[PDB]
Amino acid sequence: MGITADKITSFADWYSQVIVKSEMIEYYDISGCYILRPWSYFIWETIQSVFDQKIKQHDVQNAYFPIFVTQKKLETEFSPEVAWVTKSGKSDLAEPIAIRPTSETIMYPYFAKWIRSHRDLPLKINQWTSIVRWEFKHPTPFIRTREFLWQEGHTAHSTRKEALEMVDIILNEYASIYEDLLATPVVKGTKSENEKFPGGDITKSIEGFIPEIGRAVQAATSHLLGQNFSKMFGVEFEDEKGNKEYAHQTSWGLTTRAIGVMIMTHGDNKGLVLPPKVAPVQVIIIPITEEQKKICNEVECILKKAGVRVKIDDRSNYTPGWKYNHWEVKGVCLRFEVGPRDIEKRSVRVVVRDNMEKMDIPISELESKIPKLLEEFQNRLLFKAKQRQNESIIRVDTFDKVMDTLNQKKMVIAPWCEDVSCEEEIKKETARLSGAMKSLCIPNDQIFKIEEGKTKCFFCDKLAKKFTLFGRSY
Amino acid sequence: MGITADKITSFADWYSQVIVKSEMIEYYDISGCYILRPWSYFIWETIQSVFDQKIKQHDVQNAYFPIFVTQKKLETEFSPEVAWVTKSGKSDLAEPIAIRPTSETIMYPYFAKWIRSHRDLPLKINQWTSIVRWEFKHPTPFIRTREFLWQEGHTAHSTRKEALEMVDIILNEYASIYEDLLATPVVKGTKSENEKFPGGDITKSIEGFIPEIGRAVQAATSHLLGQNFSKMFGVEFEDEKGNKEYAHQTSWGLTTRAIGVMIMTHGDNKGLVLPPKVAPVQVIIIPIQKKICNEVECILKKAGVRVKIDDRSNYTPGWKYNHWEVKGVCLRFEVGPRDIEKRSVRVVVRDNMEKMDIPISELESKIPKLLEEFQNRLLFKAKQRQNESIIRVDTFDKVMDTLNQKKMVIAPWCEDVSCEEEIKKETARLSGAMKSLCIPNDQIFKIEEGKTKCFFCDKLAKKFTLFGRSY
Ligand SMILES: Nc1ncnc2c1ncn2[C@@H]1O[C@H](COP(=O)(O)OP(=O)(O)NP(=O)(O)O)[C@@H](O)[C@H]1O
Ligand SMILES: Nc1ncnc2c1ncn2[C@@H]1O[C@H](COP(=O)(O)OP(=O)(O)NP(=O)(O)O)[C@@H](O)[C@H]1O
Ligand SMILES: O=C(C[C@H]1NCCC[C@@H]1O)Cn1cnc2cc(Br)c(Cl)cc2c1=O
Ligand SMILES: O=C(C[C@H]1NCCC[C@@H]1O)Cn1cnc2cc(Br)c(Cl)cc2c1=O
Ligand SMILES: [Zn+2]
Ligand SMILES: [Zn+2]
Repeated sequence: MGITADKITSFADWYSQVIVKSEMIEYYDISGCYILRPWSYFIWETIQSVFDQKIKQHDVQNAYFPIFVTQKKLETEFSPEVAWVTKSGKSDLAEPIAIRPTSETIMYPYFAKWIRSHRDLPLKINQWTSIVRWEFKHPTPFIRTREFLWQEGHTAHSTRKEALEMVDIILNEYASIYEDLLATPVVKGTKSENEKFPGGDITKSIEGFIPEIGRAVQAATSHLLGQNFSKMFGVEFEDEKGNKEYAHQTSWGLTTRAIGVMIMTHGDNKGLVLPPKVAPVQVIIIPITEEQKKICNEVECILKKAGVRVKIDDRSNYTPGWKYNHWEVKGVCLRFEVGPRDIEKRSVRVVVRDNMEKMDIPISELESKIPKLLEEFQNRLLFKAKQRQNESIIRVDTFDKVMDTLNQKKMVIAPWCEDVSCEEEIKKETARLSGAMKSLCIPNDQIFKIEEGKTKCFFCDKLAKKFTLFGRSY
Repeated sequence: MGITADKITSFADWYSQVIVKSEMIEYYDISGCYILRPWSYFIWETIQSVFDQKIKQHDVQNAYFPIFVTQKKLETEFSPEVAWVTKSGKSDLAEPIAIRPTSETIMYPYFAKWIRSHRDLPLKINQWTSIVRWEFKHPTPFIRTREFLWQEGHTAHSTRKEALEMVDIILNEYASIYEDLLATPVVKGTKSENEKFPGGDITKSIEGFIPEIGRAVQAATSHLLGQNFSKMFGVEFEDEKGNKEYAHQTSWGLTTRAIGVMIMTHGDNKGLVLPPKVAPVQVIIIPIQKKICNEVECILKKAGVRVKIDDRSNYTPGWKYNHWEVKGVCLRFEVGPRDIEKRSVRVVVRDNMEKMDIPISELESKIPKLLEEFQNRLLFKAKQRQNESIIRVDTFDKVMDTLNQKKMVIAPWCEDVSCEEEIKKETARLSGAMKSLCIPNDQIFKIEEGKTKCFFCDKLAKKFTLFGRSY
């Protein structure tokens, strides 16, 4: 089978067939829960190892804290989306316990106990875990699940300056995970006061955007918590002159959401298209079997010494047409066809997945040439998704064009006053008129200028502080 | 602070002090749940990566299935020990859902759907996860916890031969994790009918033993499930001539218990002793000059060795010596003026207290080599202690005396279920219970075919079996 829904006009059906026929996902009989079959789980394992290697270079250490937390401890800080354990076997528990929705209330009482002097700082912890949250919005594979996988990092420092720089380091690593690994463009910025994590001072984030349906997605985040939680839990150290001070904290997380943004970004009407740095198989060799079976395996050896993941499909019970569609659906980058005249010429017929480009390549040039085609594919995918991200951002300086452009499926960049009240009104109005539009982020990179004391909010009557990105959110 | 309990006369207090002062573990306020701080989590990560690479050579693929299961699906195949979610926020759920205690009932309905033809076999799946089980027995860190981490492997094959080959391959990799990585001796064998996993036909395992308290522990396990589960869930394939048959299944798992067994095996009255293949830090460099410390260091990183300097002014050399000893660092380098003058390092070796002077010029070559020697020494001594703890008995008479010397018993046995049941009752009354641990693969001792009798029952013995008190 092939894909029978169109990406642009039947997106939901398209996304569903693509993740099921590729064997990325299976649907389960508890709503919002999804099985990650090997084909998608390989992508998560790759993300794990690249990010892990990065944080190790800034001395983050891995640990594992428990999945349960008591209500006493959870209700020190959100509650209707928490799952509670009340029973073991048939008999009621004397008091209920919560499955972990995040680890602050599990971890921080122990930070208080371990930290006594500036010499115990910095303290940098990370754990890879699963998380449960009882979502009220409708679920969607990867993007919004009841159980998801993530890492959560939690640091403590002696100055604000050192904590803020760790916030920024992590935010850059996250951007690199999306751009360099997943070939998915993202926009770095700061969250408005209405949209930030309420238990912290600042929240930075990366935003991405699915152009076929007009919706922004928050792709990862990184908080300067400051002294908010350190006062709340008693996290304090003796400085050099004997004086107790409250530590300056950060936290940050990234989830399997990443995998879904990537699929929705690169996929087409024939199936998955995958970045070669995360594709479980990059090259599949299909012979049209006598001296064929010797040339196939020579080609395999060559690619394997070179570091390329390659398989041969030499099954007798399938048409070459069937095979072509099977590996296309699974997003294999390169497809080598090997028949009689390919043997006769000592060369391989190549078809490139994302563009349908055909090429013949002598065998003695494979060692050099294939690694280099894979680097080109990786760069072409990021370059195209970025151009489409740019086509989707429209500058507006007043309210009158907004609704026209949200209905073309776009994001808005607009000068803005950043007040909470202003944001709440924008929301009410856009909803009424359509569905609501919210602030996504204030981009770190301001490609457009504020004339000092002349430029107005695009909505309120006040003066603008900066330009800000707005749109409808997944 | 150092260790103020004796391993032999105060084992419980000893084990607790060692894992807390080492900074491996922190106690938490829900019983049976323990935090794994980086010093112990590093050892789990190492286990993960070594086992992962091995199973990949036999084509096992990793996946991740959900944590929840419906009571409908769970009660197709152990009731009082499962944890139930009944509420989100303040509102009751329509129906309760179980946190995963094992994954058969989560995985196998999907195996039934994916498997149609012999061309879809073998199917080989592994997942790394956490598990919850509401234990009734008293908890102990690593050994028996409410939440634990593990891998669970689940396979399906078109013949029993191939499924059994896979059971044995896994059992050998588990033996190798304990022996080659953790320097901890284990005994391979087959579980008795009374002790095997009821859902399957055969269960193999490795058993460890802690000589200081006289108790066996089951270290990992591996089942030939045969066709029992395939019939229960409908896992069938068509052969080459169109005939439907039920697939032949295996499963196997290993948990964070491994870390506990290793700790209890090698640790002494000064603290952790760690196999160098899993020590988070292998060499600590302590100065009593700084160009010379950083030189030794560089030499050791190019060589592939995990090394740190402790150059803190506010602590005495004797405080540092204890600190890194408690934490089980293999090799301690002392660098004073005397040492600096001679272009040599004073070395102190953690398990034997042995002292050496090594020239800086010889470090590239000689430190790896010490670390291999230390790794082998640890396994060698634990093996000798395992042998002293195993006594041949041919009748019931010396059994109790032998259990009360903190030992295991190897004995001729008939292998009946009713025989084992009675052995349990009697040894309990008389002390608590002894049960069968395994029937070793390796049968040192010989059966007189026709003449040799059960040591307890009056029937004929099938072969020699290992019995003892279990953790
Ligand atoms: N249900 C979910 N499924 C998958 N990923 C999620 C889910 N909820 C949040 N995420 C991701 O987790 C990252 C950080 O989590 P967190 O900041 O706690 O989320 P949040 O505040 O609830 N934001 P959001 O869930 O997007 O409204 C987010 O930036 C999302 O990319
Ligand atoms: N509570 C626990 N905590 C940690 N590890 C455990 C626990 N229970 C079992 N294990 C380990 O998990 C492995 C797989 O065990 P499993 O198939 O569940 O058998 P079991 O009958 O539950 N074992 P046991 O707890 O010794 O009676 C065993 O070989 C044990 O080493
Ligand atoms: O989860 C967070 C804040 C941060 N925690 C560390 C990892 C990165 C993450 O952004 C915000 N958050 C999000 N969702 C939640 C859902 C529930 Br239910 C609860 Cl109780 C609490 C929360 C809650 O605190
Ligand atoms: O967990 C098992 C059998 C195997 N499952 C796959 C990994 C290896 C493991 O040995 C046996 N077992 C053990 N403990 C259990 C506890 C509960 Br509670 C339940 Cl419901 C079920 C079980 C249960 O089935
Ligand atoms: Zn305004
Ligand atoms: Zn008998």
